[PDB]
Formats: sequence, structure tokens, C-alpha cells
Amino acid sequence: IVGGYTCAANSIPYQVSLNSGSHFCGGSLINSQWVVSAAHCYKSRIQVRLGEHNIDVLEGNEQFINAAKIITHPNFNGNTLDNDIMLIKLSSPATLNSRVATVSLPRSCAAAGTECLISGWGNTKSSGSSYPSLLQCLKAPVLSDSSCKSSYPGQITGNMICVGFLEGGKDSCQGDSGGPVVCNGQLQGIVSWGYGCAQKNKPGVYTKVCNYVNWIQQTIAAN
Amino acid sequence: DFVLDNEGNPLENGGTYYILSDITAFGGIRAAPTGNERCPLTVVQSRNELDKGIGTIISSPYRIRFIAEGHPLSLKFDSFAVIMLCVGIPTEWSVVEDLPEGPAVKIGENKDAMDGWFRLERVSEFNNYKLVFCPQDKCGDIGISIDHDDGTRRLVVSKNKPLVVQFQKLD
Ligand SMILES: [Ca+2]
Repeated sequence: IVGGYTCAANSIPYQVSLNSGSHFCGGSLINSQWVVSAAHCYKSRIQVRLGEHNIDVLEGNEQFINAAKIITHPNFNGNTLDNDIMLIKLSSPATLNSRVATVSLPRSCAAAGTECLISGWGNTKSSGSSYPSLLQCLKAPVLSDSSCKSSYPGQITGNMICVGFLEGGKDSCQGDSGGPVVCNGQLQGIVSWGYGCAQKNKPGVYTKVCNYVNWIQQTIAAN
Repeated sequence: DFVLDNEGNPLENGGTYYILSDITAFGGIRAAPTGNERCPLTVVQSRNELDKGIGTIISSPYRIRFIAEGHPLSLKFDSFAVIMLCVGIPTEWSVVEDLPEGPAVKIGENKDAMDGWFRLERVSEFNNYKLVFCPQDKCGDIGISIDHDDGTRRLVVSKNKPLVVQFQKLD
């Protein structure tokens, strides 16, 4: 997260870190056993770390649970960047409490202009890199689809939303992938891609979760 | 999974690496003028074994921390010294089509530049990789085309390829 602030400790209790040696992607807890993340974060061995605030220090609130099922969307297309969504089933359920809680799936899609909260432990610099210990937070609005399509001509599908600022300066970044965009208490986006970070005219592009609610419910029920 | 450098660490998405030969025969990747180019516009493998080449910035549009096999990539040279007439040359790698020696990897401004992404795939115990180009699946290996007049080892999309490389962190 470039241009954000340090979140209050455990104030984003649905945030998870995907860890394979170290943190490499984020994700969101949607029930006691299932995490939603980005398909491009797929890896054969993943440990999900819940209840984190400082990912470098054991604070006493953490739950480290191995991924049992890792299911990328059947239409994920690595080189068109489309359908970038994945479900992870935990090998045992998370214990839900104040520091570890679920986020709600959207009842409808978010209107342009809706303000959202993006969070993650990704790079905080648009040039060079600096990976923080503490979770970073950013408020940013859903951009209009026409704005979004004009930012990346030919690249934006119906499964993508832009969230951020055309002025740049504030954006998600490398290491934030898979993490939540939550508007009005509902998960509306998954950090996916962009050109650089926090560049003018190059907002972040996010998986449009409201397109996937049925696939998500369907997969959880069958698995 | 993650592409690893020659110290066994995952490549940082957006990091700078020397792209070194898998064999002791050659140096790293750099730019040289070729044919009638008056700026160093051709991406080549150095024939000097001591030459690391130019540091290359390897990045994916995906906001994942590390470079994974199969992810779409952009490559661009870090700043290197050019004559004053060549200052400001764009350093992003492009594949320029319908060149004599087949589609060739070039930097600078190219109107013929194919739309596509590079990707890395593991070949080798040791951490060895090949580059492929995927025009915007159907992807072609990057290999070497020897300039007849020059001897220059030019990077081209080559069926009977590929160039095998390992990465070393600038840091
Ligand atoms: Ca911790």
C-alpha cells in the first residue's frame, strides 16, 4: 500500500497473510474455513496466517493454518489477467473472535464513487521498495467503468473494477495481491494488477467480486 | 512456483538482476547496436565471460511480491551509459517482428513491436530458466541468433532455441 496509513491493530480482522517462506499475498476470511484470494497467488504449499498485525513478530493473536484445498476459478486466464479469483479451504477451521472475523460477500456491485478500504503488507513505495511489518490501510473510491476502461485501453474486462485515484500517489502495490477491497462492509474487490504503483492515470485494477458470489457459494457447498 | 536467483531466493517483482548464462562460456545480457543501428538497440548475450551485462528490472503487472513461473512479465534495462546522441533511449525489451533473423528482442522505440508478455519457465538441481514470449498458450522460446558479420549473439524468438539463464541480484 502506497500512501496509506498503519491500520489500528487487528481492526481489519478478516485480513489474512498467505505465507510460503514469507508473506507473498493477502486474502480475506469469508467463513471459518474459507479464504478468498487472487488466482495468480496460487502456490502448491501455502500457510494462511490469521490475526496478524505485525507479520514479523509473534504477538499472541495469530492462527497459522495450512491450506487444504486451493481452487482457482475455472476460467482464470493467466495472460489476459481475467477471472483472477481463488478459494482456499483451511485444513482446520479458524477460531472466530475479535481479532479474527469474516467479511461479508456483496449483495450487489458497488456504485462508482463508493469509498472502500484496501489493506495489505505490500510495498509502500512507488519507486524502490519497502515492505512494512505493520498492516497498512487506504481509503479509495470505486472509479467509473468508463474511467477504468480508458486507463487501460483494451485490457479491462467485465470482471475488473478500478479503485483509486487518477492523480496517483495512493494505490495498492506488490505484495498486496489477493487482499481485500471492502466497501460498506462488503467485499467488492480483490487486489489484482496495475501498471507500477500509485502512477498518474494508472489506477489499481481489482477482481469484481460481485460477479463471483454464486461461484463462491457453489464451490463452498460442494467442497 | 517462484523463480529463484542463484542464491536460492525468490525474484522480487520489480527487482534488478543480472541475467547470466547457465554455462561458463558467456557473459550476461546487455545492449549493442547491430546492423545500421547508431544506438545500442539490440539485446545481446555478451561474449566476454567476465561481463555480467546490464542489470535488468523484472516485473509483473500482478501485485504479487515475487516473480512466479508463468506470470506475464515486463523486462527493462536499468540505466546504462550511452553516447550523448543516444541518451533517453527507452529500455523496455520489445519483440520486433518480421526482421531478417526472425522476431528479435530490441529496446528503444519500435513501431513494429509485437503485443505480448514475456514469461519465465524452469528448465533445470541448479536454478536455470528459459524466457518465452507470448504475443497478445502460443509462446516462443527466446534463443540466440549469431550475427554473421558481427558474431554478435542476438536474442531472438527461436524454435530450436532456447537460451538458458540464471539470475543474480544487483541489490
Ligand atoms: Ca504477528
